[PDB]
Amino acid sequence: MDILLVCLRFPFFSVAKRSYQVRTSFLLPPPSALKGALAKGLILLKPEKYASSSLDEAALKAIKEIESKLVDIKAVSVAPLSPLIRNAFLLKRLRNLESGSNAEKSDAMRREYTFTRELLVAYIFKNLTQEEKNLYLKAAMLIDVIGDTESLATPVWASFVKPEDKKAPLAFSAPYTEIYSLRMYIEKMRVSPEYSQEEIFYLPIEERRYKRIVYYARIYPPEVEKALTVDGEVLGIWIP
RNA sequence: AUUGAAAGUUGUAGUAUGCGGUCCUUGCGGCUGAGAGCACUUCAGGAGUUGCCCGCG
Repeated sequence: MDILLVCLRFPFFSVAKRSYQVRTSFLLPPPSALKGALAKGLILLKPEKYASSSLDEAALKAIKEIESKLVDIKAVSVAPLSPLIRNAFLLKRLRNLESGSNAEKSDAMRREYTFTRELLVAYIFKNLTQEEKNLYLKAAMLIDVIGDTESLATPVWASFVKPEDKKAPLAFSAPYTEIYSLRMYIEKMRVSPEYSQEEIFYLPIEERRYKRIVYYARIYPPEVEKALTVDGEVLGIWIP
């Protein structure tokens, strides 16, 4: 029973919903992007068998393997320790994917990014063997980008720390299943990547307007049976 | 290699042109550092003294 925990320090992340013109950025990074990150890491480290002729097929099979290793499909969780704010940028973003209008068209479009000092993400695994545990620890880092390419991400620390069955208020994100069982946020973040499913997610951020933008901070949901300790601070977490 | 992948919010643009801090103006006129005033009053270069001493055109 092991859980990877890696903290990423990034300027922005621009992963967004299904939307036109504006790509409505997620309030917190989705499980699908988090799974794809270590899928890319593992296919980069060992292309001996995880890399196939089709890049899409190789990524999809890596995702299948990593989700088979996950205790549940809704496993990865994030910690919004730093404040979450949103800003809007006008980007050239030529929209030539439309059927027609040649290729010399320039539609000035507009997008928004999410600013946050840093985040922590958890990868819960079951009884992974050391011969692959070292490889997965190596793949924990090398997560250079999350979502949009311009949204660089830098993992500074990554480690394997056991929950030890501590008691603390919930801090990590969790699906909206036990929170209903016991300022409440409801979202949908596309659990698995879509390739040629969606479940109600509780979002652990609340509003505190001290400045112009209200941004978000800890809502401190109730106490949970499982918790994780990092640098002297204990944070709640739920697993199936 | 994350609904991500391809992508300039891009190229060209003088706050610029003529516009006296300008023309007249006494720091000007009158004005005793002047009047009174002993370097004065007392005073010996003074008292002693053999050109000295010998001499046949």
